[PDB]
Amino acid sequence: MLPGTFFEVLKNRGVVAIATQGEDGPHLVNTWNSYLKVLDGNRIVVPVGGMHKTEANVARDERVLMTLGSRKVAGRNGPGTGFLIRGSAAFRTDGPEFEAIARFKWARAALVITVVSAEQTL
Amino acid sequence: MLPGTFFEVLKNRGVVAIATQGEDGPHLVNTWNSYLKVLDGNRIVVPVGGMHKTEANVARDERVLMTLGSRKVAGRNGPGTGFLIRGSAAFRTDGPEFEAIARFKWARAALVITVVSAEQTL
Ligand SMILES: Cc1cc2nc3c(=O)[nH]c(=O)nc-3n(C[C@H](O)[C@H](O)[C@H](O)COP(=O)(O)O)c2cc1C
Ligand SMILES: Cc1cc2nc3c(=O)[nH]c(=O)nc-3n(C[C@H](O)[C@H](O)[C@H](O)COP(=O)(O)O)c2cc1C
Ligand SMILES: [Cl-]
Ligand SMILES: [Cl-]
Repeated sequence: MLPGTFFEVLKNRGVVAIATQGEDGPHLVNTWNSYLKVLDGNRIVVPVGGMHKTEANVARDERVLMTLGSRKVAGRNGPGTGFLIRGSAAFRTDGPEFEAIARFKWARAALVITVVSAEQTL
Repeated sequence: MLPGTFFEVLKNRGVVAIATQGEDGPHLVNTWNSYLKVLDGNRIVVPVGGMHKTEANVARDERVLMTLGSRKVAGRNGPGTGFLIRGSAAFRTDGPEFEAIARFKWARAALVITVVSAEQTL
């Protein structure tokens, strides 16, 4: 399951990065720390406004990488911390996963990441 | 050159993300906004402590992506903005490129990103 310090990061402001595999190289997009909705112990849901290239990539290769952190959360060896998340992604336009982020009226979909690993990298 | 909004983001707290092409898929690592040093119109330097997998990737494929942002900097549609940087990476252990981040006593190298494009994505 996702660790306690990860939830501490989610209580603080920051830029989340999401990497996917494209045809000619990686792609990299963003969301905000506060926009992530955790379901169960292994699902993270992100509201999707754009992410057209990201969605195309996920459709061909479900594997994604996600990073996030905060200067304001104590890490393993000093001030500040962050995480590398590895997981499989899918997009949903309806159902409970979309409803989890439906408060964002600009959302055309939900990006659902099923987390396989969470590594505290700082 | 890099736009003024980019420099304003650098003056604010945040997590930077750097994506490279690995053999099996993307790799994704981090630094801090305040760690970045802009050398001229199109070079950004990052202090390297770890980044061993990242360095190996860059040796195979120099192309990199970088994202950064801040809630505290104005975007197109209100508060909050960020950037996607596309460029090529090189690692240096001496010269002005290393001297630029030498204040970090833990730095084993400098990661020099030569920016091809900087897109404001919010
Ligand atoms: C700090 C930041 C937060 C962002 N938040 C979102 C978001 O929550 N959802 C979204 O779809 N795009 C968000 N964007 C824009 C995306 O990063 C991306 O540029 C856009 O969705 C287009 O994706 P694509 O290049 O895969 O087509 C954000 C950008 C930044 C810089
Ligand atoms: C918020 C944050 C800031 C980081 N800052 C640096 C940094 O400035 N330089 C560095 O080498 N690694 C930094 N790290 C660790 C790297 O992201 C990465 O995990 C480590 O360098 C190993 O890289 P590699 O997987 O390419 O071997 C930071 C991690 C986080 C979460
Ligand atoms: Cl946030
Ligand atoms: Cl910072």
